[PDB]
Amino acid sequence: GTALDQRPRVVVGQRVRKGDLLADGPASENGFLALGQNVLVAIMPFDGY
Amino acid sequence: YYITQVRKEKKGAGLEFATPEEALAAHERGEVALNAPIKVAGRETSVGRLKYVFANPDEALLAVAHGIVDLQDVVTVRYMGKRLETSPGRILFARIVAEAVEDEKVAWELIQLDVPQEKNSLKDLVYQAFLRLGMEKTARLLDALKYYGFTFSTTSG
Amino acid sequence: FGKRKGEGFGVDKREVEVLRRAEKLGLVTPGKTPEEQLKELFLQGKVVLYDGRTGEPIEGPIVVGQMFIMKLYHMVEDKMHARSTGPYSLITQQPLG
Amino acid sequence: QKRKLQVGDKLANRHGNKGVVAKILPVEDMPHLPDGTPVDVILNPLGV
Amino acid sequence: SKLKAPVFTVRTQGREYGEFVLEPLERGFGVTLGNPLRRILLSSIPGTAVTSVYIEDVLHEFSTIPGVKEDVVEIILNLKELVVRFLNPSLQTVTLLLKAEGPKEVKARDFLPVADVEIMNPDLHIATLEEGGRLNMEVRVDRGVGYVPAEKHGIKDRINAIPVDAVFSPVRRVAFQVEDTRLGQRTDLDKLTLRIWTDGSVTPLEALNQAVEILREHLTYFSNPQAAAVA
Amino acid sequence: LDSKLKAPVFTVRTQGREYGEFVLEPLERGFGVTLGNPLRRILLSSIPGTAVTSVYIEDVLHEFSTIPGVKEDVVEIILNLKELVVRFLNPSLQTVTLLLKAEGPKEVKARDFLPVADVEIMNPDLHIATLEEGGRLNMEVRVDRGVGYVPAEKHGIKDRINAIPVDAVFSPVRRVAFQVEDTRLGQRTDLDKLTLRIWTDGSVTPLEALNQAVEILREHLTYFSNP
Amino acid sequence: AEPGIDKLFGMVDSKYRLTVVVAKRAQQLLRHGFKNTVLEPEERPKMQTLEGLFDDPNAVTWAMKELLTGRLVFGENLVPEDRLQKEMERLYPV
DNA sequence: GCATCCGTGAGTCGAG
Ligand SMILES: [Mg+2]
Ligand SMILES: [Mg+2]
Repeated sequence: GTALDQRPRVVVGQRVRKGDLLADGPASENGFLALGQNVLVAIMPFDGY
Repeated sequence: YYITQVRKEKKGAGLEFATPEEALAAHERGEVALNAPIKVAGRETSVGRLKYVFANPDEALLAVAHGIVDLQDVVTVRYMGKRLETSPGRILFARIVAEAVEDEKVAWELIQLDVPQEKNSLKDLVYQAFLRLGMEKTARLLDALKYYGFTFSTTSG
Repeated sequence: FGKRKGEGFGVDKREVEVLRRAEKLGLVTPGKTPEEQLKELFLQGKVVLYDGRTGEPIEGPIVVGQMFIMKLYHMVEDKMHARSTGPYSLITQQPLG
Repeated sequence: QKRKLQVGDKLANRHGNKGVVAKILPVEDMPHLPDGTPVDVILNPLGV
Repeated sequence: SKLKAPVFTVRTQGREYGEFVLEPLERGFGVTLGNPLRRILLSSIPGTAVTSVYIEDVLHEFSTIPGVKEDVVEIILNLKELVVRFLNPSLQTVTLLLKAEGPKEVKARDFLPVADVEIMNPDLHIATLEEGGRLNMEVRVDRGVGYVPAEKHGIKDRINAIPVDAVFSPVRRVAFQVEDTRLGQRTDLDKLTLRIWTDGSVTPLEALNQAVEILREHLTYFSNPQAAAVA
Repeated sequence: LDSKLKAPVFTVRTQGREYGEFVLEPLERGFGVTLGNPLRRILLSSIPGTAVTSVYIEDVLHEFSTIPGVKEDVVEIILNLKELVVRFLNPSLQTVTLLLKAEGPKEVKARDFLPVADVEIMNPDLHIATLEEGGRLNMEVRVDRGVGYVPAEKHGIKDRINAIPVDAVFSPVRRVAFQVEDTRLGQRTDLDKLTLRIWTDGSVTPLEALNQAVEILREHLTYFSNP
Repeated sequence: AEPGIDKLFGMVDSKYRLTVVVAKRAQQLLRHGFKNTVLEPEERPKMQTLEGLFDDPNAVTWAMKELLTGRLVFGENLVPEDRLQKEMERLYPV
């Protein structure tokens, strides 16, 4: 049930060699595997939450 | 546990002193730590116990509020017609139990004041409170310990 | 930090309190300048943190940093269910699962 | 449907730390750096 | 031995950033004054945000426009960051019109100008349009306070309109600095500094002023005590 | 988007001059602690009060010395002097020196202090010291107007060479505790309910105390006016 | 915890007897429309609504409080069933 | 008395 969609990473006229990235797949950022977000975390107890 | 633990410092290092004023002066020079063990007049004590002496819990915690001393500093406080050497944190714990169960004498009896609170001591507290004060007041005590436990665990760092 | 010093802001009082605390914790070497001790903490991966409700600092320095976290496919929107009355089985005449 | 994050959803890192979001605080409640930068997630140390 | 009204210093860079200093203050009042304002600044300061979007030949958010590289989800994502300043205090809503085509990169400037409306970030990218790629939009921006999700308001001007999540608060960041100061023989006095970054829609100082007004007006709420009938 | 807000209802519950509870609901999200913390700081720290700064006792060299003829040591009497609640009826009066002289088999209470112009003792039944046969107590206590809590080592004030500096508790407010509970108006469940609790010594009432607190805060908000 | 639960557990030889007592009493109150309550108006349990305070709709709460007031008599073989039914119907119509 | 054969057991909710 997850949405699998590709998005184009290039632009008109751009020169590309063999193997260059064209469209970014699902769960992928600029050819790198993206399973989630990079968030800024603090490790402390908070009010029992 | 974080509020009920007392500091042990290495700077004073068991020095001997004749009169308390000598010790106060020594600490003032930065020669002796506040919570470091020393012997004044031959009986062991700390600079903190001499320097700050509170007439009641409210005053003590008021001093903690103004940044005079912390909850982990050993100090002298007058509680229930008794002169106590202990931390303001432990006074606070005691007052939490007391306010929770709405009985001050019984509360004072249940607590072990001179040890830091942990799983076993708190367990024994819950049981004794169950026996003496019954399940309703024990539930209230539980809720209280939850509240302050979390609240203090947060800012503990 | 250096940016902050250039911006014309010295050490905060709260940072002083926290530095006293960390100094007692044996985290930083006593006698150093506040900047030196803040660098000492930052190197251990810890920073000074202010509670948003109060404005007072967390008594200790806290470990803060970027972490990679994923959202797993077990989502409450899928799992929540409740029923008063509904369909019943054929033979057993009991509620369906 | 476009699903935002909500209380009850499951988050995890790559190291085996897993948990459910129990609270979404407004930005002003969140612990922040001296320069005013709030943090996204507050993990519990007890999990380590 | 009673402290009195402190000097109030004001520093500014553009409509974006500002610093506000109050010194000297009594001990601890650096926080007492500093923190509440931060909370009010970060939350309750009114502002502008885009509450709706209609594109021609687009039925919903999940669809892609021919000639346009960005998907509608991304286009709306870009539209979220649009900063719209209202010159008129009485103006509650504005519908920006955009019409563009051909090879080009459609930016925020391309919106047709309206009276008493200024885009504070004209360089903001919206879409990348290809040859023959045609984009036509009508966006709805409103005055609001706080963060109101698209699911909550559901604002639509027409049938094919797409409700958009709106962050109204013009305030981007608020920090406050308490530094040690002194007056005469007094020591350990507080010197407060409020650092404020906004989106330019409203300036830091305006925000600070209406936030102060908020705190005062909230302090008003104690003026009429009432007996508890619990007994 | 379009928002409606009703002005909260201020609820007061008071037992004597020693205590009160204060409930403000409903409040907008986050505003529970927004008003709550500042008032706490202001209440404890800045509210005007009176304390015993310095005490001189005849034939007593220092604080830890013992008094022959009296059971309590000097320290225990200083403590008892810290709990003395003194009220200044005249706003002009910044300081008083209270004298007390007694001897023989008698237990000295706060009543025994010789009355002073426009100076009211709120707790005259407060225990100071007990004296046996042959015991004598001659003392003068220095009472100043001030704010908050100042340790003895901080002011260090002495009228006499044998005068002992006392930790001065000025604050008429003994404790402030506030809690914010989630309550609902109609559809929204998060709206803040502020419950405030204040302890005093009786010199200034909690309601008076809180009113003073909100005034101090409001005045500070006017400090953002002129550059 | 239910208010004065310890006292209630004190009143009875077995906890389940307390349970039965409270349940039955609550059913009585529901059936007779609360008219048969042993509680004075000032002792009535209150539910706090939008308008103001009102009567607590919950029968069990009532029964527990009534039980706490000592104004109830509980035990086996007090009166024959149909008799109790008819009498309660007499004093408090439904 | 002691090896050997045949039948009957082997966690819970959830989704599937
Ligand atoms: Mg002292
Ligand atoms: Mg004991």
